[PDB]
Amino acid sequence: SVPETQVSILDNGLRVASEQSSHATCTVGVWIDAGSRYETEKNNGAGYFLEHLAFKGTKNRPGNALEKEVESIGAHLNAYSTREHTAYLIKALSKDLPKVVELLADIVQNSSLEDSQIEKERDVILREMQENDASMQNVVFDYLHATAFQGTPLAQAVEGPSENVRRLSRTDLTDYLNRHYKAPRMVLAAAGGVEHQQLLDLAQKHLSSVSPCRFTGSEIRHRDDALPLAHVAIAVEGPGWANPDNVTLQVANAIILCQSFQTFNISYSDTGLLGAHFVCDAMSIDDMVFFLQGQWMRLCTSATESEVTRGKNILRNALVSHLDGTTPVCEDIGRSLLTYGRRIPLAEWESRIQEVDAQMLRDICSKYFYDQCPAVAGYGPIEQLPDYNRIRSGMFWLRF
Amino acid sequence: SHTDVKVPDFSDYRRASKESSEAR
Amino acid sequence: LDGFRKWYYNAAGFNKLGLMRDDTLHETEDVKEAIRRLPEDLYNDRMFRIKRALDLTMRHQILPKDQWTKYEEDKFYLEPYLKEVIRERKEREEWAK
Amino acid sequence: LDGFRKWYYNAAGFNKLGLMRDDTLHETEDVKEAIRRLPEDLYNDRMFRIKRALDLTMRHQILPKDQWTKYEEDKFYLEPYLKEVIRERKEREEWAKK
Amino acid sequence: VAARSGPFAPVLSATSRGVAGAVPAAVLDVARPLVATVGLNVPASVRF
Amino acid sequence: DLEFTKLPNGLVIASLENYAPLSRIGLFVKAGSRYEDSNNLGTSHLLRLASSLTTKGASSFKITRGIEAVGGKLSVTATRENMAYTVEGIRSDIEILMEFLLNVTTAPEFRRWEVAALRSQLKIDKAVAFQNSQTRIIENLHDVAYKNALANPLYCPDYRMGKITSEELHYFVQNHFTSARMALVGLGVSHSVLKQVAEQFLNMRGGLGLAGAKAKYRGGEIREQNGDNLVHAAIVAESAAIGNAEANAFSVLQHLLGAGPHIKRGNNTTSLLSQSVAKGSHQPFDVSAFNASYSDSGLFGIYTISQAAAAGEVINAAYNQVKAVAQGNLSSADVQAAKNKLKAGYLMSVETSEGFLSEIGSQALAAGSYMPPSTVLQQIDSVADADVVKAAKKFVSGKKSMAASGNLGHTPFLDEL
Amino acid sequence: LEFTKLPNGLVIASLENYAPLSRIGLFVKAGSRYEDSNNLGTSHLLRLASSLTTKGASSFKITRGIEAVGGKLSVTATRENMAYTVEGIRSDIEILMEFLLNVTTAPEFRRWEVAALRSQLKIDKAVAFQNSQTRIIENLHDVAYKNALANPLYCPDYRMGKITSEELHYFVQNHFTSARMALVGLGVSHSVLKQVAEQFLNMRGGLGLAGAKAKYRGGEIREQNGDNLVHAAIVAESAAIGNAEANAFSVLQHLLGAGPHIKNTTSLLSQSVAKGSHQPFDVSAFNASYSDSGLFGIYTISQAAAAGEVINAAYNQVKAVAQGNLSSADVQAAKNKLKAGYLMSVETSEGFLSEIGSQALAAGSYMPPSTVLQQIDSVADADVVKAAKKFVSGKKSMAASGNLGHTPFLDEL
Repeated sequence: SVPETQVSILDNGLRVASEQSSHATCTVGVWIDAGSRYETEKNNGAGYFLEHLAFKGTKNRPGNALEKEVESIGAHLNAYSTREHTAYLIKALSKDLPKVVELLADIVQNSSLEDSQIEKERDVILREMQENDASMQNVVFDYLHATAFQGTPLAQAVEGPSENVRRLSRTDLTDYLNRHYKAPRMVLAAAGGVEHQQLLDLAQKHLSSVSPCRFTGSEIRHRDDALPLAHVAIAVEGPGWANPDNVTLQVANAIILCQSFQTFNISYSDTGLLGAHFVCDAMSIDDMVFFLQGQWMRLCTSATESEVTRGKNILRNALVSHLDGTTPVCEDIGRSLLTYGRRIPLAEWESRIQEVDAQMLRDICSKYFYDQCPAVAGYGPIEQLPDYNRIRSGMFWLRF
Repeated sequence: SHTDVKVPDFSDYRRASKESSEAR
Repeated sequence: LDGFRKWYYNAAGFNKLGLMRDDTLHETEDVKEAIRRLPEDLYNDRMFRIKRALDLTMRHQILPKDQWTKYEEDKFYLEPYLKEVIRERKEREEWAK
Repeated sequence: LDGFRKWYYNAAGFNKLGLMRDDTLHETEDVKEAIRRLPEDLYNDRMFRIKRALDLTMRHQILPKDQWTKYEEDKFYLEPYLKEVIRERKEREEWAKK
Repeated sequence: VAARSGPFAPVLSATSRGVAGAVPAAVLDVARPLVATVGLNVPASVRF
Repeated sequence: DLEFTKLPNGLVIASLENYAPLSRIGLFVKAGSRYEDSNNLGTSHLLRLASSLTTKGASSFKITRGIEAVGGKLSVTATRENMAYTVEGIRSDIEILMEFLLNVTTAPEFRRWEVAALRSQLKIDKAVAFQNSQTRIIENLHDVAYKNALANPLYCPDYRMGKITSEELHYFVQNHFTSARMALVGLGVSHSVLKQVAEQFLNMRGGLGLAGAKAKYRGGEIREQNGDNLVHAAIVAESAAIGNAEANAFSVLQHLLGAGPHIKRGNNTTSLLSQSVAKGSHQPFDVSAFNASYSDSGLFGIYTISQAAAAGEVINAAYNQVKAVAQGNLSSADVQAAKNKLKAGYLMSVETSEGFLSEIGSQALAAGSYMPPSTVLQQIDSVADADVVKAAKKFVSGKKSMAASGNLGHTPFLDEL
Repeated sequence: LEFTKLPNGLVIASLENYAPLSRIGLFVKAGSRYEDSNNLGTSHLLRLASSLTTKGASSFKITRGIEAVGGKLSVTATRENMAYTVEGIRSDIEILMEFLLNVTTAPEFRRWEVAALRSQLKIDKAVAFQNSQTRIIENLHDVAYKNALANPLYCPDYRMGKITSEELHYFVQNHFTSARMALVGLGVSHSVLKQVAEQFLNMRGGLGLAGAKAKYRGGEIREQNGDNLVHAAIVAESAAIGNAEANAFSVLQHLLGAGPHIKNTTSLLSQSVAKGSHQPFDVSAFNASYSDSGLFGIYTISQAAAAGEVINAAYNQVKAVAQGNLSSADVQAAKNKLKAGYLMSVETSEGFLSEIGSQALAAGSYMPPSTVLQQIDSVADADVVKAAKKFVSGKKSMAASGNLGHTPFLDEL
């Protein structure tokens, strides 16, 4: 039933993947296996600053005339960068499929980094970071990553430290561009009203030129009592992209006192962070933590079939919604070709969901949550946030 | 932002890898 | 049975303190949830009746016979809501079961 | 004289913990009031200085001598604030006496 | 003031007595027609 | 395919069976905030937040645990005209999902302790909604632009919290939740079932419903000095109502002037407004065109975010650009690009499942008919250059309404603007 | 009675009635109209800062010293003027002038003191807005003016917690100068006023920072808050301080009705409302004139339902006065009411001290009560009619509050 994800490989190694559908607008994107994990602390903001510079003009389309083109067909141009992947995607109509692909080709190669722009984008990036500190949950998740992957490139943030941002030059960027933009590490993903043969011919016409971590388990703390609310994230080591019990762990998250309580399973190449982030008033924090740890131990010890069935239904609803809409679908095609090397269909996801029962859920939860050293990141009025012995003791039960 | 500062290395204190965790 | 219930209502003796039957219920969790769901006027009359009964028990007195409450004179105001509290309570219990 | 005072300063050893003289003053209502009157910068800095000292003490360790506050380096930041509080207290006390 | 404001003079004559019903003892988680949208599990969302 | 059946009760049944794995069923009522008056302000907000209350057929516990048991989703979206209650889930559970949704729409109870518990959530939801400046400035703009109907806020006023009763909710439901104002729209379901649920439920009220008052324009300006870093200012005038020909024009006019940067952090190097501001001001800014059209009246104007200091001339620059469009100073390629942007935005709005269900829903309540995406495309094409110019002059002349917020020491007034 | 003006610009006005209790006030042109959008609410904190410790004396001393002799220190503020007044026994007014002149001339504005005072600022604003008239007049000024007189007397909610010591120091250094100050003393010798006017009030002698000219804007701001009664003020631009048209507007409010003499149905307005509406109501004429601009209009309190036509009836009555429909006996009674109100306003000691003070700052001269009487008499019938037409035509500004479902708008009014 689901549109097949027919894919192809060029000589370059750029896998061109597409999933046709009736919708007449499409989301064509380029996914690159290049993030802050591939940076070596001397170019810690190269991907972010290149992501800023990538829409400011190329050699063939100098300056704003380029974005005039993406205004002319009424298309939308977006880009994002994570610790492992970079994406440049365009939402457009179906009939504008060739030029969009050509536009994406310029954005990945033949891009032009203007020195003038470099200073302007440095002030943009610098200022944003100077104000980024405002977003607490981003501060807390960056603190959690730092404390978690200490000593690993994974830990380094995407934006990088202001230091590097100021100290960056075209040549450095050029390097990151010429080093981490290789054709075998690139996926051209298309979702919606696209034909796979036409997209393959367009990728042959243009874009045919494109040329390990540790979980510290320690905690970090940022006390600032003037903030009204406190954000606390607690995580343990995740399995990675290719380990199937992720699915079971997702069901566990679907099973799970603070104003906001969110569970996350962030996955990187054979590693990750599995845990919970909550934002609370100071005088509640410890009780939240206690609450939360109890739920984890209940999932390690006393999982029943009804909550497992509820979590499976929640995961099925979550995925289907995820694979609805051109943007998400393409996004899923790009991440699936970069991480798994293939697009996992929804029927295989449903099979892996329905094979999950309560016994293997509490087995996998005991494997990943029980008696594990967590990474803790707190920001705000976090004096009543318990220290590491109390959290570590709450990571197990004396009654099992 | 806060990104500028980095975590100090506790390797000095740090002792000897889930393989080892079980033993540790 | 009706006359014997009136005789037992006189023998129970909470009508001599001016109380209603539902005033004499022991406040468990379900009873407190039913009391919280009462309208303001019924709650205020219940609190005044309880306070007057406590004052009369303090002075070891009862009301005059014309001011007593009657067997048929029993609104059973709180009864219905409790029904709901119990119903809701059971439903929730069953779901967990 | 001051040479010995500096020697005594060294003797105090709060420099070993980087503690300003004001930091050392045992807390008193008057001190607390003066502390309250302190601007945030001083307050925040004072806090860290104090916290640092305790930690060093916890580990029975001292700062690197160079990090140590010099007799000259030490500043009486809270001194003035305290002076005001005291004078005011004195005034009110006298008013009461009379 | 009262010459003009008259009864409105007090309202136009804010005054404190210097030295020394009454006031009854008077922050949450963080271009087009706005569209309020909420749900059982759906978080509140301003669609604008 | 699309199949619509307006039941005699007035209810309209629209269905599409596309064999989607997750199917979505929504119900659309003409019961927005415009149908209140000064005596029951904020009742629609509590009605929107009261979707998980006890119904005649299912309790609050049963509704919440039954929707979460199958992993389905129940949401309420509300505009000033319309309310829409939407459920979605696996095809094997949408029978009980329709049971829950139709019980919520047709037979509420509105117990007084439940609404007394809900009023604190009403305050929390209003605070979360007004955490950003755009929401407050649009509510202020509608309040200063209209007199009676569309001036009513989407969110409950501060004095009305603690005063909304069960009887007001019951009166609002009994006067606006009638069958002639309702459309039941289902993607991924058979039309037949929609009809069977449309007889078991929705049979409660089949009248035309209490008719609302005609919205009257007032003009004016309401400002809010609150010391924010950025000045927000919306200046609008009366335009065509929704479902109007000039409406499309006005839609072409906002896509000519600028309706959101297409590129990430788009510099809108094309937006006339953005270009006219950026040729004179080097400060950070965000200038766009605002259009909100309802079935009797519409608002069209400009929306500006800027540094307080430059707030004046930036607004003036934006206003001057619209005056140029009112003088015929436009090119046909710009209008063609605006039409392409508008039609691409419409197709990407209907490309998602919930947007498709909302669109069908809106069309149902509005015109009782479904307009194929194709039909629209040719109608937008109907709009022509002169038409755009015309709408502009309407804005350039019609009395304006201005909502401003921030440090307004250099923000101009309407008689100066 | 003297009003000698010191070269520094300070005005020394004195009188020696030998009254047991003597009253000394100091008047500064430092109202809320001299702020801008960056320092809103600074004059409210300055008014409530009367007790702060100054270089002259400690708050404790200042307080305990005023309460030790039983004297009184008060601060009254309009949109133009501030007045700091002390009163007490003649044997203690030397230290009372010490305290008052220290408070006026040499404040310290310590940051912990103003940080403690901001909660009192919030409490004072809540107590002031406990009644509907204050909120509707503040709203009326905010919708009537653009920049100067639109500034509120009370601090806005966002500005609480943001007013600093530097803003208070800047406001004092820019508006508390000798050319904008008059020192007025009833029950004291003129000489002493002068000696205290040299030990103090002479050091700050600039003309200070000139304020902006107030600009009229028109408009209407409404407030739906579910009160039992609808309050509505509809005003227009009128004459300023220093014109005979201000006298005409004062005669016009006393013709239309201003203040209940008897614990005043006769009021044209009151009569025109009461001939059609049997509901409880309160209709009066509002006039507030400042040195560059004035507001004149009608003020109505009524049941929400009748709020419409009552307002219309009141408006129609003013239109009748704009058409010449008035009698000379009514204007004579209005003149008698106005002059009796002026004489009863100046018959008290603190009102007399305020009047002298205001006159000083306004015209630098004292106008004997007698002089005024003949000037009010100067106003003539036609003059009154004229002011009316000004109101009847000038763009209006409307502040409404209550259940406004039947309250009309300006284009309908």
